[PDB]
Amino acid sequence: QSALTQPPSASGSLGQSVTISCTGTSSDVGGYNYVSWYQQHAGKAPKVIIYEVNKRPSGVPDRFSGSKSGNTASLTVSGLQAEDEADYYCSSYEGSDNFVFGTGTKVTVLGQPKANPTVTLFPPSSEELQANKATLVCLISDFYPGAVTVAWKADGSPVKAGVETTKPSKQSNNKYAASSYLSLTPEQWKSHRSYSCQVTHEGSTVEKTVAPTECS
Amino acid sequence: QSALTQPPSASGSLGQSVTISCTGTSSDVGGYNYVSWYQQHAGKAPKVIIYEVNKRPSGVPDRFSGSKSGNTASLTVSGLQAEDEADYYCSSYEGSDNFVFGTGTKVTVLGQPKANPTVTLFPPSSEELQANKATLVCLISDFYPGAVTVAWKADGSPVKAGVETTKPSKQSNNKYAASSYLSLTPEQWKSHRSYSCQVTHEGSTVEKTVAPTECS
Repeated sequence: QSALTQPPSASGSLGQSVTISCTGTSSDVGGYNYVSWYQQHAGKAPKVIIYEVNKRPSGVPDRFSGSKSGNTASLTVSGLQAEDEADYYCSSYEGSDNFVFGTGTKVTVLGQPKANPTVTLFPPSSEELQANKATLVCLISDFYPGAVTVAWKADGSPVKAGVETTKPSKQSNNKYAASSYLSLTPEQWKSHRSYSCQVTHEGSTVEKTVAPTECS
Repeated sequence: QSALTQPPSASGSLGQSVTISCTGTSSDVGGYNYVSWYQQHAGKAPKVIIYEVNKRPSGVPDRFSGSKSGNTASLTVSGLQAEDEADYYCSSYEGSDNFVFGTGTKVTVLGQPKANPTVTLFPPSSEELQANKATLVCLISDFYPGAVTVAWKADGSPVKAGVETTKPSKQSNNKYAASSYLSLTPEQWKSHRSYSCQVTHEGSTVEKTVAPTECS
């Protein structure tokens, strides 16, 4: 219902400011002074970062900004944080206990430094065994470009079964995690000498080997 | 400034009626008599489905209904509709400078069987323990609507300082799984008595405990 209109993208680079518009109307946007800007870090709570026009709530930084001119409002983000990557929404009052919500934004700070994952393999759980199971997890974390890619290996040859592997996810910082998991029978654990969780990201390969050996 | 809580994932048959709750911290949370719900669709903008409590705003069909039995607000859907699939958010109202959005519910139309998680916790490997490293891993897998909540306790008290959870992914058999992780120092691991990974999902919540041990 004539959503307010927004820009489907808005790249910036650490320290650089940015500005997203939100085209409105004489009736939605230049009719009152009730434009809210919402965040949307992603797969989360919306979060309001500006209301009633140019009003920066309790605990947002000195750097978020809004100003409207005519039936157009806009959001400005000086010196780009690194977590400002999120989707951005405008919402305006439009008379009658009601509001309109012109779509997202999702900018991208760019020139984000790359990390390679901190692979961490994990042997099966005393408990798990005491249970007759055996899962091996391989946690991948603290990497940027969130296109990892992984393989298991049993004593130096592949294993193409019982291996679910999730998909990257942002993580409080601005690196992503992904766990790799492989399901085995206690017997199969003891049958082979080691298992390596082999992972390659942005060229780099990193392989961590775990052996049925310590306790558990 | 946070703290409005919602069931992770709520499921329905297609024709059935659902309910999503929203609770808080008292002398406002709900006491708050505002509380409006927002339906949010894949990559569409949150729209506003209910406001000021039980007040539908009118492009909106009448199955939507709202309420509060005190400290907790309720949104219920009647005659589940296919496009009723989505994420759903309760908004509460703060110091005029502070609109408060609760965690959002995922309504799914059950397209296969309901499956609660399988929670599996792994302590820190001796290796990691040697590298003056120390991480807990909480693997959560094989479950219906791909929504779950993750909480960690150190000796029974909540611990929220060093934790990352991976939104869930379809595995290769249509159920999902996610994992969370807590990174501490070995010291910090050797100090508590036990660590707990609690997972919540549709009527049930599993909690597992790991303890420290030399295993050597």
